[PDB]
Amino acid sequence: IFSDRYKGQRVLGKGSFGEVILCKDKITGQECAVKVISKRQVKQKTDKESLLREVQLLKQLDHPNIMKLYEFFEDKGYFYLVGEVYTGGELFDEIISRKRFSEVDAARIIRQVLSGITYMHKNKIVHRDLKPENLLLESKSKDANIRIIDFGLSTHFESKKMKDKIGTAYYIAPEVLHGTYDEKCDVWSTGVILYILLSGCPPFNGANEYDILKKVEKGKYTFELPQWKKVSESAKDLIRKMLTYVPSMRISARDALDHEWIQTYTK
Repeated sequence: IFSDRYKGQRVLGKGSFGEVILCKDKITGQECAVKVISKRQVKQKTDKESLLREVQLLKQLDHPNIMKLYEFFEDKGYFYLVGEVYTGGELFDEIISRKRFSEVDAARIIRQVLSGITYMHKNKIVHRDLKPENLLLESKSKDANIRIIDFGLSTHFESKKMKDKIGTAYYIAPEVLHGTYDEKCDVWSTGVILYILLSGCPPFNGANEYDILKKVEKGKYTFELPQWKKVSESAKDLIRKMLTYVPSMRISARDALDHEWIQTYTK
């Protein structure tokens, strides 16, 4: 059980499928993060054994750009996912706070996000709901790494979130809206993130969730806004390759990570 391994402290905040709380290991004293997925408000999309089968694989997975999952617990009331706690906060909050944000800076971010997606794709894990909220900074350090949270949770878990409805609509893939989605959906979301890091504006706009989803669904976007004239043609080529409507025709995370822009604008 959870009580035999970790002791609960303060509430760090609310996540996707439950509340996050700071917990300490009862033997090593290491501070961890626990996601309390309430069985009453969250439904199980998969069979009890297939959830544990994936969790077992997730525990073995280690990469510098993905949140490390330590252990999983389950009772008659909740579900407990214990992992590495990150102190740097939301990546976008750090970007906004900066004095200057160049193409080199955005490539450093997207190169890190793609490496992370490439690893989970090689290990048959999908995100589906990838957005800025799911991009955390490891620590408050100067050269701190980006960590992707909530990977694989969408596959096994599914409630109402009106205050977070418009937030998810900007980054969602058209196939996900159709119903038939695969791993390609994460490349589209990274495309939206890349588009916003370069221009500051979402490629699919609207005053409400429906208006945003309709634009997402039609799949048409432009490089018409004045901020796109400063942006290199190589970056635009990558966004074009990433926001390809047909998922079959859409380029993979491995090939997206292997682009002229990613290579030249990093190391």
